[PDB]
Amino acid sequence: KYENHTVTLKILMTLRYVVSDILKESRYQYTKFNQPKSKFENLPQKLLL
Amino acid sequence: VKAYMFGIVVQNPDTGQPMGDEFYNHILERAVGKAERALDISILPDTQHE
Repeated sequence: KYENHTVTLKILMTLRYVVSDILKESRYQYTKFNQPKSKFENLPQKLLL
Repeated sequence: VKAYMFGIVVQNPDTGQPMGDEFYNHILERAVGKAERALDISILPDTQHE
């Protein structure tokens, strides 16, 4: 029925991101309290999407 | 005692080592003596030569 016609739509789509740059990449801490020995842990990174 | 402290654990911060029941029994033995003097009573079964 719509062989030669222009169809227009409004749509919902799921959100998506990709990483363009890494900002404040690595943050650190020598956690020692209430541990058998010293441990190294990586704190949250910040991402620019 | 641990049941009365449910959800709480005591540890040495320089280790991952808690304290043993030896300490708890030592506390309890002294503790029962404390109540044994708060009242002029002898609580554990024992023989007496008066």
